[PDB]
Amino acid sequence: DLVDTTEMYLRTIYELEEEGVTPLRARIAERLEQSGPTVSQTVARMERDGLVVVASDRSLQMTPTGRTLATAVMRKHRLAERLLTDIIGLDINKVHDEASRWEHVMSDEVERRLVKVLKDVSRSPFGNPIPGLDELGV
Amino acid sequence: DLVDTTEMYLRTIYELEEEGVTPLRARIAERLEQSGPTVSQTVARMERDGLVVVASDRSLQMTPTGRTLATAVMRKHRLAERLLTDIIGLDINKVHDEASRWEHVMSDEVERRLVKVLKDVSRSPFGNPIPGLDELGVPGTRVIDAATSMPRKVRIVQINEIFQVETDQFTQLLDADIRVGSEVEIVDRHITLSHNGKDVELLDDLAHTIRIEEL
Repeated sequence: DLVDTTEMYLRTIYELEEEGVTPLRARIAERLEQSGPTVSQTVARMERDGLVVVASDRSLQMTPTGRTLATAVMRKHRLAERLLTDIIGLDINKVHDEASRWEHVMSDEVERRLVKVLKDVSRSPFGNPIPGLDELGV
Repeated sequence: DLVDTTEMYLRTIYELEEEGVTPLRARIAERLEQSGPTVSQTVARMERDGLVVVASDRSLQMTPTGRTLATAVMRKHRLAERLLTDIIGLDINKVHDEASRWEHVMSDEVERRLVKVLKDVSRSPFGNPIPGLDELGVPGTRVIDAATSMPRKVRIVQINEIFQVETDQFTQLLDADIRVGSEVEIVDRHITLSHNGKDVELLDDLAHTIRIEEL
């Protein structure tokens, strides 16, 4: 799915960044169990969409819109993980894969509601903080 | 997405059925806001998939498999609706659309949990009863599948010793006090069962028949 794929690509990139890593197409490939030609196919579309630029050093620099989208997707991913552990009580071992799905179908409206209902949205159950809360308007 | 389109088509047929409407393609197309030609291509694709048959009247009859799936999708959809209003507090005017997306991503694991965390899952906030709860287990899973590579504790739903030809481990099980209703640690390694200090590494046939459900 075009958007879901792109949303996944940008979240992955965002993570690499978080990990102190350089977002390289090869990294995304092996991180997304992806085939190089495929990552190129996708990044290429993403580039035409103005979401990412492959720096002259062959690294991936997310354009401002790209980064805003990556952050939104990460925010939703983490608010999903919070709901899943805090409220639903889903197995901690199942929380991440479930959240990677929900990140594509959770609306901003649900996010704001969770910001209001969750006890703490500072960080995900996994230790990383929840980005973009300000941009959400919460 | 082929899967998501099918789930959506199946849930749509379920709603028309539930509304007392005939599941006709023109109806589904109107509902889904898709052209009749598209729904035709999708339903044909679903027939080859054995999910539906176009009856005499040109109505769509869901085969037992299509109905089982339609029911599951309608179940996640409504449980998502109860989660959205009962807990998240999402504007009632936005609960339907949100649920129609969430129905495709919610795992059964999340459903069994919601059933435990929600106050009442009889019907949706929209009046319709929540289907397939019995089939959600809210029998079990053949321990061969459920047996995770991680030593997890579960609950014996059924032993199925009547279908068993190899009675070798019948006492092995009794000795380890492993019976229906027993919480036992299962893990993939051959599959071993664990209870009352005694372990029971099962063989193929017993693995395919002992059915466990999450505690």
